[PDB]
Amino acid sequence: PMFIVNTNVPRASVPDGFLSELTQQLAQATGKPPQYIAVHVVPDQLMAFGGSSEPCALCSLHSIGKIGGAQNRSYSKLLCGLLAERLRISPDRVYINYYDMNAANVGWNNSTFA
Amino acid sequence: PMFIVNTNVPRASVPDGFLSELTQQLAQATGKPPQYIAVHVVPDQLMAFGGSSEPCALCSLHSIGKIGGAQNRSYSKLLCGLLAERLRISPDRVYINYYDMNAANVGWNNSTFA
Amino acid sequence: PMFIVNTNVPRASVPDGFLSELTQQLAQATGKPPQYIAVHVVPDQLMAFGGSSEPCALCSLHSIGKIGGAQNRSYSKLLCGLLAERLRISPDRVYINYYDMNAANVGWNNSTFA
Repeated sequence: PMFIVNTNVPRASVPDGFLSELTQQLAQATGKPPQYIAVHVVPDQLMAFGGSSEPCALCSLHSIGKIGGAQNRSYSKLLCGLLAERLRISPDRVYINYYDMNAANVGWNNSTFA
Repeated sequence: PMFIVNTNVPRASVPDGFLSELTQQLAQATGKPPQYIAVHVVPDQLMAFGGSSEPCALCSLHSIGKIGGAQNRSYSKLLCGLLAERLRISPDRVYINYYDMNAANVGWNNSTFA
Repeated sequence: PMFIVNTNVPRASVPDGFLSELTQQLAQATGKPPQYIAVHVVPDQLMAFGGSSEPCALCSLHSIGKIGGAQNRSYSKLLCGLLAERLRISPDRVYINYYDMNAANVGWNNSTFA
């Protein structure tokens, strides 16, 4: 899995350990081995949500499987929870796009997962 | 809906009010309330288009519905128009990827839009 | 086609001519004219792969066609090769998401490619 968060929260407000916390909790939520989890946090962004520049986040979670209605609801609770607690972003100012990737469409280690 | 623009145009060349103008015009184009529109502008990027580094943009528009052949042509005219007028980017140096998102595949406020 | 690389490798470690090399190599690999190839490199990113902040990359290749099982394996060998040689990133610390875009879902020059 790959999780990306783009946010207007400044870099200094991203707590130490945040990438590890994301890695751990995503491994647990998706069932995937931690070795396969990639995380990416992009602070200091020029963004607006609902016309407002209050703290917000635009995110994506890509995974080969483990994507669906119930699972995505669970991931959203988890991830909005972390963004609220750690970055002080209101859950109603977060969008997360979920992508169920075909194994043939994910490159890794000179090949694909197909 | 969520609109992201990545560009090599410098930050100082992004005019005051641009995020609001994007929010307003996207609300109108998609027919969705501005409260549901997110916008994200990423200047100063290391990019090339067609082998050269004159102003260019790589963009995405994600929406739950309101995506299709005719609608996307209309969005492209609108968005290229704005990028040309405000950021001085030639329309022939802009790509916009359109994504019709399933409601169950968009997280928001601890759950999804399903 | 459009190729984006997000990496924690610092800007100074990205070789002069990297964007041009990517453009030429992708033109050859996809068979598309270089005029249609866009490339985007984002260094200095806060990211982890497998919980580790050793050099890594999260990438995407979007193309209207020229995406499939065998082609994506070939692209992965090519692009991992380039990231290893030029950015010193291990191929097992690279993800590349492939997207076969519908022509109607790619905006360019005030319209779409449909």
